[PDB]
Amino acid sequence: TRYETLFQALDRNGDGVVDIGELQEGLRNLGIPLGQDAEEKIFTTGDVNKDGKLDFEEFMKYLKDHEKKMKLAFKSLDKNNDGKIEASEIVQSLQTLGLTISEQQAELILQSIDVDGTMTVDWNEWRDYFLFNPVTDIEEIIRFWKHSTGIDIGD
Ligand SMILES: [Ca+2]
Ligand SMILES: [Ca+2]
Ligand SMILES: [Ca+2]
Ligand SMILES: [Ca+2]
Ligand SMILES: [Ca+2]
Repeated sequence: TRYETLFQALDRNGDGVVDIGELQEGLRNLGIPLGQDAEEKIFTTGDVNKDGKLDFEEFMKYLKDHEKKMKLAFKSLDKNNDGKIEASEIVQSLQTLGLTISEQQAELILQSIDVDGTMTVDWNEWRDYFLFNPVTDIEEIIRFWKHSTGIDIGD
């Protein structure tokens, strides 16, 4: 599908495109603390022709480019290169950025993304969590963790 499913779920009035209000409602269903300018940010990037709607191609292009960035952010946390993120890697990656986070705080992050209870975050879990979050790189993700979810991260 996979976007085709998401797109149709978003296109509530079935006119074949997603308007900013429809996207706004979609974000609302995620239960993740995004800013009230999140759909505006997504549209700023995604509505390439500035006609005020996201067609499927624009929607797909937005998500596909976003996914690429999210893979790079995932990779930058995966210090041992096994395709998984564990708590210790969050601690050590932030430390190399000059940020201190305790093991317990890193576990809170892990718990918010880990869906199958492995205490490891895999690409699908990471991607799905971040799919509709406007963040563009690991720093923004960290900004989100501290300033939106309250995780204790000190510089
Ligand atoms: Ca629509
Ligand atoms: Ca808004
Ligand atoms: Ca458009
Ligand atoms: Ca790893
Ligand atoms: Ca997991």
